[PDB]
Amino acid sequence: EIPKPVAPAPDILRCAYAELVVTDLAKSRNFYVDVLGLHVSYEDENQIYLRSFEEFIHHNLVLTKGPVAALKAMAFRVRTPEDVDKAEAYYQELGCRTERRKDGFVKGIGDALRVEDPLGFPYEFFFETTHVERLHMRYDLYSAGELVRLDHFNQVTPDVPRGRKYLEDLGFRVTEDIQDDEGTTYAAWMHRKGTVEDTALTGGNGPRLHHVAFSTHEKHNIIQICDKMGALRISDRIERGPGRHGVSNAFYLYILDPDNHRIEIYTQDYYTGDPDNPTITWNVHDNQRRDWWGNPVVPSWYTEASKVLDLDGNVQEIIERTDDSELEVTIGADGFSFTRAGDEDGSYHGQASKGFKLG
Amino acid sequence: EIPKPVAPAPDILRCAYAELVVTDLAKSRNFYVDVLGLHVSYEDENQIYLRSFEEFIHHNLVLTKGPVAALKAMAFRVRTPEDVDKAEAYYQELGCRTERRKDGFVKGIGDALRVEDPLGFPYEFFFETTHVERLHMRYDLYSAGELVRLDHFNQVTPDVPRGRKYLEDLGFRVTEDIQDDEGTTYAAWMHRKGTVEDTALTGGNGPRLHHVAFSTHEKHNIIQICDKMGALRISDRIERGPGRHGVSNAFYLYILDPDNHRIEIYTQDYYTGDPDNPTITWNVHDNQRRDWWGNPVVPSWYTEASKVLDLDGNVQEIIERTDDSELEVTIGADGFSFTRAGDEDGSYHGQASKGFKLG
Amino acid sequence: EIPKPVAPAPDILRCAYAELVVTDLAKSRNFYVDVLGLHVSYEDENQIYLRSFEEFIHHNLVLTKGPVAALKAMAFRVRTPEDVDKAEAYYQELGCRTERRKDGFVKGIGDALRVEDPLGFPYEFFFETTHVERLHMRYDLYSAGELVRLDHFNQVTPDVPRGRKYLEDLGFRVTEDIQDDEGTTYAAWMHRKGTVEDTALTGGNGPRLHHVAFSTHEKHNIIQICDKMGALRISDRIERGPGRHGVSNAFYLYILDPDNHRIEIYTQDYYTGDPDNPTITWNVHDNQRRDWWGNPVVPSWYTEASKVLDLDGNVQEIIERTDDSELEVTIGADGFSFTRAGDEDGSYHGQASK
Amino acid sequence: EIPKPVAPAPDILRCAYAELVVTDLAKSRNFYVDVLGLHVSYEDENQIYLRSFEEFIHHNLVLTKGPVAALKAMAFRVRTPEDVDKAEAYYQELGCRTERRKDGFVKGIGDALRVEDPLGFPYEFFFETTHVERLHMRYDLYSAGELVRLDHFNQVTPDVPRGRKYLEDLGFRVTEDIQDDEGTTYAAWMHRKGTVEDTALTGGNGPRLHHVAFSTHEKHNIIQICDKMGALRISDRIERGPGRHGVSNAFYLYILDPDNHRIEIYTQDYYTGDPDNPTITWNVHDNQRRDWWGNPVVPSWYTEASKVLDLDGNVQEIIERTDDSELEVTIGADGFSFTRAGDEDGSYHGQASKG
Ligand SMILES: O=S(=O)(O)c1ccc(O)c(O)c1
Ligand SMILES: [Ca+2]
Ligand SMILES: [Cl-]
Ligand SMILES: [Cl-]
Ligand SMILES: [Cl-]
Ligand SMILES: [Fe+2]
Ligand SMILES: [Fe+2]
Ligand SMILES: [Fe+2]
Ligand SMILES: [Fe+2]
Repeated sequence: EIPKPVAPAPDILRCAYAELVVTDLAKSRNFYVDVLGLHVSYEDENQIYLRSFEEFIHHNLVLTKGPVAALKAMAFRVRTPEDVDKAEAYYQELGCRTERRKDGFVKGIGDALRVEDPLGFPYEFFFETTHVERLHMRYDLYSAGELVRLDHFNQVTPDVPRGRKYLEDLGFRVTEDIQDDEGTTYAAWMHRKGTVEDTALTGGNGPRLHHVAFSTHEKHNIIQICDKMGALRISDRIERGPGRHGVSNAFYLYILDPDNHRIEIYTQDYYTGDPDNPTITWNVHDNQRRDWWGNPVVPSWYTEASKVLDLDGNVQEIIERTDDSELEVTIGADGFSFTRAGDEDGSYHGQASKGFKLG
Repeated sequence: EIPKPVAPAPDILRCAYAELVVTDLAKSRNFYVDVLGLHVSYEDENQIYLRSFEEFIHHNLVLTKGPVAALKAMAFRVRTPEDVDKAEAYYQELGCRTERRKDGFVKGIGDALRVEDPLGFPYEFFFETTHVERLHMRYDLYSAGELVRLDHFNQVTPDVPRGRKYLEDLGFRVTEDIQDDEGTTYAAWMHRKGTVEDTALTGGNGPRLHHVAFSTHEKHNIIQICDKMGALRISDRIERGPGRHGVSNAFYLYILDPDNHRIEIYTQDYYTGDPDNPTITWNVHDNQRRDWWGNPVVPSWYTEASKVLDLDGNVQEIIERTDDSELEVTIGADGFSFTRAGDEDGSYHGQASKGFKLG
Repeated sequence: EIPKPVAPAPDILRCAYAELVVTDLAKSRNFYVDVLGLHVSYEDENQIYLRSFEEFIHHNLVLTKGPVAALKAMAFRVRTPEDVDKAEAYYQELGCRTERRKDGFVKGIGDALRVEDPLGFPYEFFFETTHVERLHMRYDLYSAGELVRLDHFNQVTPDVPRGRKYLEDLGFRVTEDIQDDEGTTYAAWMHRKGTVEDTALTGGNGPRLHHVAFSTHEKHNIIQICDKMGALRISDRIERGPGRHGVSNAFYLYILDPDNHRIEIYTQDYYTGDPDNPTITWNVHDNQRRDWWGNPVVPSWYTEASKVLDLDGNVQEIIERTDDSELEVTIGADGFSFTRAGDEDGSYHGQASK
Repeated sequence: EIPKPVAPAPDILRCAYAELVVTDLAKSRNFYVDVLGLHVSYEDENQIYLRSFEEFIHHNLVLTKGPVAALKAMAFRVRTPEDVDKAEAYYQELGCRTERRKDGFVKGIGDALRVEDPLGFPYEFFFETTHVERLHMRYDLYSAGELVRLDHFNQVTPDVPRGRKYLEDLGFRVTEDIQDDEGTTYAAWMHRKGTVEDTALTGGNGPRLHHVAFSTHEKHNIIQICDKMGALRISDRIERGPGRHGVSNAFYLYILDPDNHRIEIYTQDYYTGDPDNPTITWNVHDNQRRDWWGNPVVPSWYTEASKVLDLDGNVQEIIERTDDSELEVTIGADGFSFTRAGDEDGSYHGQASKG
């Protein structure tokens, strides 16, 4: 169990950007710019800096060329310059390695702290950032599939309660979770900015990065991404969806970048900013918890996720989950799911919903 | 092979209504009225008469209580009273059983002919119908999932080219179809009213009724149907979707009524009313043909369909398809499909797309 | 009254394209391509040929450079090649001037008949046209404001009953109209393809072209056109809307091109294909007939419209409407309208709504 | 000028509910429940307690039968019970009249402080509230016009800078405003929850309540409200819109309840939670600032607004604005507005846009 420091936690505002290492920068650019329509803040031979339609900070996504595709940093913006100092002190007390750069790790970020957190994830905390033209009313640029915000990250980690307690001490509040009747936690969602999530924990081998999520204004915008991917004959890069979530109540889609980094497109979750916001716990065997319409969760969604780097740029070693596997208990050979609690009708034994089994 | 009569074909306007036999009228009422929001034109202990939001004829759907759930009639409106006489002459020349009732078979229909057609299907042809209040501007009644029109029927039959040729002689024009490189036809779509389909043929054991389709105004209306069925904890009655079709380009959903009759909800196909409307043929192994986003077709979609009745109310005997099965050649153990023709990446062998095999 | 020819009417499928004369081709191209997103089928230094997202015929709009902005032709597709011969015999019997070009008037159209019709409008009838790539599943090209079909034309003419009867003889069926209790007709809508309209008649001084209409898939696509025009700081070229129509029940917007040609964007009217489709008549004083939400109709919408050309390319002389004016009877100084019939609450007198 | 207290400001989370006095409780019920689809948390013969589709606190709107239609309270939720003590100390030092009830003023609210604030408005601050079934996934109940959240209030007040400085001290941050080139401020928007606004100030005679605003998920939900009101033949209770705002960038509609209280329906503004969120200032003569599409703003939108009560239940006296009037300088007889700055084409002298 990760102890609560004496030092005060940094005041985190929100998730702000991710730095992803990619193997072919031009292929990646084609995906995030030509397919997804993200706005280029800066680019050169080594990096692409991208932002969403409504962003005023320099970027929400940095693509960095490197030999091994991986998450290099998931970056949170903090409330003041002094909060970056607080972050350094807090993580030092946790016994974590930290690196401080007064002039930033990436362009358009100033004083920044990166840490190898207790779950092995590379986090950044910063305040200073270059403001850019906020494109929120540039409807001359607006795409039929326009990505308007960065919304959240999702992390794969083998011990969800351990992580959850650490994120609670850092000031994140859990909005929803998935548990069973035998004491196992499979997933949790937690926030700072008053939406369902800024980060989320998914039970599995880790540290790995599950996805980064961007939002759209309306559901039809998500449908358009799917439609465009069909027209580009890259529908094989739609992993799962589109759907309605149980957890979060958002309409959603998961797609895969050229290095298999998973991106979620999301819209219309709900307000969580009250401190006693009712926490919602779903049972892992409820077949409406992940897709509210009951559609089956594709097995790659549970098994595949991105490598993460340490501060030297080396891939973090994976620690195997020993708690029960959500895949196995729901759609594997001994799995079970229900539509209506206690009703045998609409239940699934040892296979997925809608007449499918695991490939 | 079905000969083309010397007698003139009736001028068919559109699909107009279906009569389905249902086993429990109150449970069927709940589904069609309380879940789906269709509007009651007439009802009693034996039947419920339903119409869509923009309809002016008496009804689009008649639920008739009986012992065996089945299609009893699929009805087309013809242009003039004289076309009913033409339908009668045409089918008598084909050597089909016909029955004529000057005062209709169901309420709100007047002079009508029912026929056991050459494919075993119970067709009705009529002109006269009782006009009712057209609810098209009754936004005080409009539901978030409102069904606005009847769009089409889909019929299962063993020999698609044989049925197609017969429908062409009747004046239906083929818009899209699905074939393979060795000359098998798996499905065909054909219209009179200048949309993609008024009826459609799906290759399989027949005669059976695949579905009846209603349209909505917008894609979010279809999303709401899914969302409501989740809230009612009947997501197990969502069979397939929602999706974008390849064939037709419509946004779609398939759901199952209490007797397992399949209902499609559909919106935003394209104009086909020009006589040289370009036909579109798809390869059966193209994994974007049915769902444009490459999502897998649930196997029940290929295997299950409603019984149909003859003019005495007995179930029509089923005849086995001997051409190749669409299920088997795409998603069965020996099936295959592709995202990009010729590309092994994004292809599926011996299972469905997205990492599933047959349950 | 325009007599019915004994010659059979051509079988008209739908409205197909308009040829608009424009004064500055580059400015016009910026509006129809860069702002509105129509797809180029052909261009050169004299003309731009444009189509909507789901079209397979060569074009829905031809922009032709010329000295005076005007409608040059409103073209209907007919069902077979022989229907062009029918159209020629029909308009000849009507006493109208006609011109037949076996290889077409504009690129991508074959054998074509143009006429000065009895209302003074330049109509074209054709069958043959060059097919192009139908872009209906080209979602890589799809705009947030995408125009998906050509829907209809709207003509300004002084005597609506006279024009309506002429159109009915040609096979158009009236779907909706606007009348008063005194028996005046102010407008009528009529169709061939099974929607509310392929053309429509607006009472006023004519012949003038009121607008050309394109459809979108959804309401949000119309919203996006407005939002884009705001970002381009040309919100002054939004004339009226967005709104819900009473007549037609369609969601709508009216905008002005650089020569003040009016374009409607339109979605979600209803099916009219049955021969006994119920006809709806609105009262001219009903403030929900034009905009269902009761928003006022700007006077420019009633008074302004495009010149039309004769077959020589000269402007057609205009005839003044002598029947009552819809403008005057609803929003002029002696006009009125209501929200609920016979209720002075929500009524407007000598004054527009709201 | 309103001084800044030595006492620390309460930590305000968001606008939470409004209490509106209405004259005919049945007619109001019909509007808010039958037309608009709000959900009943509690009702009796004197009061209806309503909530939006995604709310879990007891209510977002209280309709209270009374003899004079008016705003009785605009309530903000604070982060902790001790924040209600802070609000009490803060307003006392301001020399504002306060009243504190441990068991609340309305049903479903616990310990609560009401104040007559320095602008004459009745604010409530509370933490304690009765939790109710969150209906956010009750799509069996979801209306085609569904109102999903309470978004904001908008207040009419004569001196916008005076008001702004006071709200800033209280911890609200200004996101957008409307000024001219002569030093006048006509309007300002400001927030706690990270949206464009929790409350907003409109320059005018006041204190008056301009409107209360509810959100929808999508733009088509607002369009459905208009379509329904047409079917119900009450399109005359549509005041302004639907439209796209300049300020806020939100899609919007303004409608009027049976006592003429103005309700806005609103969707899809942007995130403002960062402390250095760029402030946007519009010029008052910019014809895209209120409606981005340049549709004219009807003069009733500028002149009409609801009475507000003091803590005894009496109507607050109205103080006249002496700063220039937004109405007069844009759409009055000597008004002006532009489409493109510096372009005569698309400008309007002495009248509203669009004819
Ligand atoms: O403004 S109207 O409701 O009369 C109307 C209805 C349909 C149209 O296409 C139109 O331009 C005008
Ligand atoms: Ca268990
Ligand atoms: Cl999920
Ligand atoms: Cl399909
Ligand atoms: Cl405004
Ligand atoms: Fe997520
Ligand atoms: Fe279908
Ligand atoms: Fe029109
Ligand atoms: Fe507002």
